[PDB]
Amino acid sequence: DILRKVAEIHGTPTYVYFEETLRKRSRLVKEVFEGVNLLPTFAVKANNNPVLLKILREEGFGMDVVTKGELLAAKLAGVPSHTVVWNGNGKSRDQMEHFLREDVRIVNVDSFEEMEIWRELNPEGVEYFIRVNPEVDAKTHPHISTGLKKHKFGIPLEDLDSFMERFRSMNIRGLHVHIGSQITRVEPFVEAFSKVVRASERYGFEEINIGGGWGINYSGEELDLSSYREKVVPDLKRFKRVIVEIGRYIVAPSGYLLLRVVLVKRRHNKAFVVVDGGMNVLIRPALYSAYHRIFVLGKQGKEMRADVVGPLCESGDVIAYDRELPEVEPGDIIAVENAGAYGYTMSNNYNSTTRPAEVLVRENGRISLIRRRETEMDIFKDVVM
Ligand SMILES: Cc1ncc(COP(=O)(O)O)c(C=O)c1O
Repeated sequence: DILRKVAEIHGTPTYVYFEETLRKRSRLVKEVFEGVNLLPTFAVKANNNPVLLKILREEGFGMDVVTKGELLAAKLAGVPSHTVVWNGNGKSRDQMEHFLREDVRIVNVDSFEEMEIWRELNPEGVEYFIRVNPEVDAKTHPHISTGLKKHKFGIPLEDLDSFMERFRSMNIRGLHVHIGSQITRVEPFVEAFSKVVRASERYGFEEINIGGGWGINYSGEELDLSSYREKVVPDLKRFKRVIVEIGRYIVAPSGYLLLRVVLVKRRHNKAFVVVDGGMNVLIRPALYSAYHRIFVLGKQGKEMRADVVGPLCESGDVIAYDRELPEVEPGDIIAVENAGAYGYTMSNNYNSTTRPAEVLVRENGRISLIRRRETEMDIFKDVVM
């Protein structure tokens, strides 16, 4: 009833997060690294609601931030600035001075050009990690490999020497590697990390930031944590500090997306269950094509086959394609699972729609609104007439 409870009180579309899941998954990540001197951080890009970030701070997580905006979410969540790690490929001098005024002291440098700007400021107390892109076996994980050869981030790991030649003597404490997202195989991590750890040992670095990217079960895949703890963690044990930057694995399962069915449109062979939010609420299915399982609150069955689509005047405004479902009726509620990451953070106002509400079901059972629903006036809040 709990999910319907929330829809009755707060309406739809509404993301609903469970504190219990957020704490258990964050504790699960820490436990994988038992034996390691870990500084766990949460990737704010996956979910920036400060109420959820406060829960993660209580669980011992710092924050991986990219923008001023992310840094403010951390501040709103009462995160101590010495547990913030700053990532980014477009750090401007203005941004650096701002981050320095906030006492951020851990920076994952993306390029030679960024490092030259840091020297012109020459801040004291800042620890730098150099983002590197290890070569990953092209014929096996072809998708992680070309991203780490063609994407705009970091420097090739083969060019680390060229970077250290120019910048030696700055407070460079280690390397940062982040190889991708939604990874459920352990081998890519073992391959990339063994190279980065080897490189770290040549320079004698005592810290390392191994990024994030752990995948979740969207349609049946699962990252084997036993295998990961057996194959990856031992290499990490030497370091005085290991930082990880986890987003999706922690927050995605904590969230559902609730949508009310407006009508069920039949067209011969096919059926379109039209709900009250689409790509303006959850963009993943139309931008990434990711698969989220769905279900109907209070109903089970397989008598209908349908696409679940949004109300927007756009062709790929689809939440779910070809799913078996019970006989859906207008007014039913569809719940989309694994909606807690890259969900609200990618919501928008396309077709002059309003952004969804967010609610938190606390461990004590209290249902708390943590993100009100945009009004129609909110859509035009910044128009200057
Ligand atoms: C540098 C960095 N670290 C960690 C993460 C995210 O990983 P995920 O949410 O897959 O854990 C991101 C995501 O963009 C990132 O860019």
